[PDB]
Formats: sequence, C-alpha cells, structure tokens
Amino acid sequence: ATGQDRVVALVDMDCFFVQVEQRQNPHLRNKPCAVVQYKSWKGGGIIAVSYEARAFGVTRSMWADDAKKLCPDLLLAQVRESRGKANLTKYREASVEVMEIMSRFAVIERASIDEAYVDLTSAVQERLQKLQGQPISADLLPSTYIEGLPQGPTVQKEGMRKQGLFQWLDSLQIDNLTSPDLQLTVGAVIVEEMRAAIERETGFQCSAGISHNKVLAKLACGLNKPNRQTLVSHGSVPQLFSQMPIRKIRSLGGKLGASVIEILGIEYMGELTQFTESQLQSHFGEKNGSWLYAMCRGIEHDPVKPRQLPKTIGCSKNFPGKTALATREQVQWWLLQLAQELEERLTKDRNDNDRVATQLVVSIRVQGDKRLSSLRRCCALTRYDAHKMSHDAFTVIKNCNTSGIQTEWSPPLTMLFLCATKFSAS
DNA sequence: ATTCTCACACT
DNA sequence: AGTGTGAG
Ligand SMILES: O=c1[nH]cnc2c1ncn2[C@@H]1O[C@H](COP(=O)(O)OP(=O)(O)OP(=O)(O)O)[C@@H](O)[C@H]1O
Ligand SMILES: [Ca+2]
Repeated sequence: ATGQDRVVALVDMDCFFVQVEQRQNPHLRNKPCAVVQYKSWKGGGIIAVSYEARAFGVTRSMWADDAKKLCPDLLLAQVRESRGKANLTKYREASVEVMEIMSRFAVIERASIDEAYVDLTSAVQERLQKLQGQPISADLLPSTYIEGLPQGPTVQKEGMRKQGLFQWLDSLQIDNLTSPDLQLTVGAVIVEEMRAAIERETGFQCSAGISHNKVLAKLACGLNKPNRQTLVSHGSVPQLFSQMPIRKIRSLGGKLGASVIEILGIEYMGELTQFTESQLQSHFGEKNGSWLYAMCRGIEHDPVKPRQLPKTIGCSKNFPGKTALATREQVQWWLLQLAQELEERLTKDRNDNDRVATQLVVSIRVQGDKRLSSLRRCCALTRYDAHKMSHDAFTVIKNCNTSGIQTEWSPPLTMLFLCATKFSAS
C-alpha cells in the first residue's frame, strides 16, 4: 500500500475575514488591514490579518493597540456585534457562497468557516477520459507549484515555479491513465479551474494543496500562500518530511506531537520511519501508533466526508477578569442573550437545511478553573424558543452555585456555553 | 481577555 | 453522559 489511491485537495481562503471586508469596502483593498472584535479592551482582538499587515509582524490574537505599534498605518474593520457578542453571520454567509461553487466540481467536506477538503478522485477520472491522451500544457497550471522541483543540474519566484512545473510536465507519463502522478496533475488542473471560478464569482482568492490525502493536502496548501496552489506528490514526501517539524502535521500540533518528540528523541516527521509499527503502538497506543507508522511514509486514510454542514450549532461567550458573572440575574440575562442568538441560527437552519436539533448542551466555566470547560450538562430541546432554552439552561446549572445566597452566584462564572446537538431530518 | 467555534476519542 | 484533545 503506497497511499496513492485518492486525489484530495485542501482549499484555504487567504485571510478570509479580511477579504470579506475588503470586497465590501474598497478603501481597505491592497492595504495592511485586520479584522477585530470588542473595540473597548486594548482596541479589540485581531482575528484576521491581511498579508500586507503580516509583513509588519501583525498576527492573530494580538490586541489592535499592540498591532498599531508594529504597523502604524494599519486599517481595521470591526466585526458586527449582536446582543453583546461578536456576530460572524457575514463571514458564514460568504463561506456558503464559496462552498456552493466548490460543490460544482467535486464533493467537499467543510473543515471550518474558511477551509474545505475536496475529493477529486472521480472528477479526475472523468477528466482523464475526456483528455484522449494529449499533453497537459503548463498553461493549464498558471499558479501551481510542484513541491521539490526544480532540482538538479533563476533568481525570481515566478521563474522557479515555471522551471519546476516544466520539469514535472516534461517527465509526465500521459499514456498511462493510472499513474498517481498523472492523477495528481489532473487534480491540480481541476483545482485551478475551481479557484478561477471562486474568484470570478465571489472576488475571493484562495490557496490550495493537492496530494493523495487530507494531511499532505493541508501541509501542501501552506507551502506557497497566498493565491497559489501546491502539488505534493508521493515521491516528494521523503525529502519534504526529512526536515519537517513534527508539530506541523495535522493532529500533531499539541500534546501528542510533543510526546512523540520527547519520548522518541526526534524532531522531524521523516525520523519516524526508523521505528517498527509495534514500537510506535507501545508508546502511543494502537490507533496513534499505526497512524504514525503510515503517516511518516505519506500514507493516511481519513476520508473526505460528504458533509458541507456542521453537526452542532453553539453559542459561547467568555467573561474574563473582573467581568466574571457574580449574580443570579446576570447569569440569567447572558444565558438569554446566548439562547436568543442560538434561536436565530436554529430557525434559519430548520428553514434552509430541513433539520431540527433535539438536545441542548450547557457548559459553564468557573473562575479559578484551569480548562476550556468546567462542566457540561444536557437537556431536551423541544422548541426553538429562547426563553425556554435559557430557562432550561439555568435549571441544569443552577445547583453549581456554591453560594448559599439565592441572589448571588459564587464562584463567579468566566464562560457560558449553549450548544444545539443531535439533529433529526425535518 | 485569542475569542469563538466544531469535530472526535475515550470512558 | 461527561471529559479531554486538536483544529481553524
Ligand atoms: O485561534 C485561531 N487560529 C486559527 N483560526 C481561528 C482561530 N480562532 C478562530 N479561527 C477561525 O478560523 C478562521 C480562519 O483561520 P485560518 O487559520 O485558516 O487563517 P486566516 O483565514 O485568518 O488566514 P490564513 O492564515 O488562512 O491565510 C478565522 O478567521 C476564524 O474564522
Ligand atoms: Ca484561510
């Protein structure tokens, strides 16, 4: 098994929220700019950064006040606020624009508001029979980089790309309709076309990775951003992984990746090949060990899920610092604010996508606790009604109130969370 | 006060 | 059901 059965792409909308604001406000185009939320504390938290601003060092999670110190001409657009919380509807709606276009070309799995995996295997097959057996021109791949090329016996970026692509296409074996390299290349032609259609029909630019699975496709996508696409072939994996830090591979950016590094005493993905599968399973469990043994040879089997819609709809807000909720009627009021936004989105979801959610999940965070959530409770969701929803949410959390007073809430709450789950066809 | 989401494994 | 990890 060489993990070359599929053609999979990962498409990533370049700094998506910024692009949405730049389409809407021409003044912001081709300028260093960022999208922020909650203007009051330190000028707002930055949640998306244009490439012009990233060259000054502006990143996500900065405060806008701090970003302006790195980039004094930074322009800002602020997220819509509804009922005291950031409202992402404009970006969600723009996402649906893009996903609907992508769905014309192949079946897609929505990964987040601005990424989608694409399964191109069948689309490639049909495009290879329509193509008689004729060469693929470099003109069909005007923004494609071939990872690892050029090599062997130019000083500008576009010169290198064309040389890499020339060497790739020159050695391509077009007469064999089953070569995985040829299948990737056709896959890349289809993604150029999909990316052309997205930009024509929305104005949005994006990057893409093309490879044989989601993990390599995702890694590839990040190699030549913005507005470019990268093909990572099976043959390119040993050189690519030989200096690729473990933490860059999807699902290894956290504790598991750190302990792969610490327990095995290695730094790069390719060093994993020297261990037997049993060795890896004993250190990291059957599932992780098998997965690691295959992944470091470029092999991964997670399917592109034919799923363009989320499985839960949730509304959370944080109350950090002295803003932690400390009274009963504070908790009730914010639960109602979250329940009302939830109600808006559930009804819109029942009209568009013909489904009703049946379970309500409530999560709270307590001041002093260490973790994302302190506590998770559920109850039935039988009516899309904000006052019943918030009333029910309070009911299943009210006994977490350590305080003996009826009107006070101790310990103060640093996070409220409502989530609709367990959908049924409607 | 990276916030705000969403998916999945484990038990 | 409830907790913990990982991601965009
Ligand atoms: O903490 C986060 N880390 C990454 N992402 C986050 C985070 N919190 C929320 N998000 C959501 O994930 C969208 C795109 O996150 P992304 O990583 O794909 O990066 P961008 O499009 O900003 O620019 P790129 O770097 O892709 O050119 C963001 O806007 C927002 O909706
Ligand atoms: Ca993106």
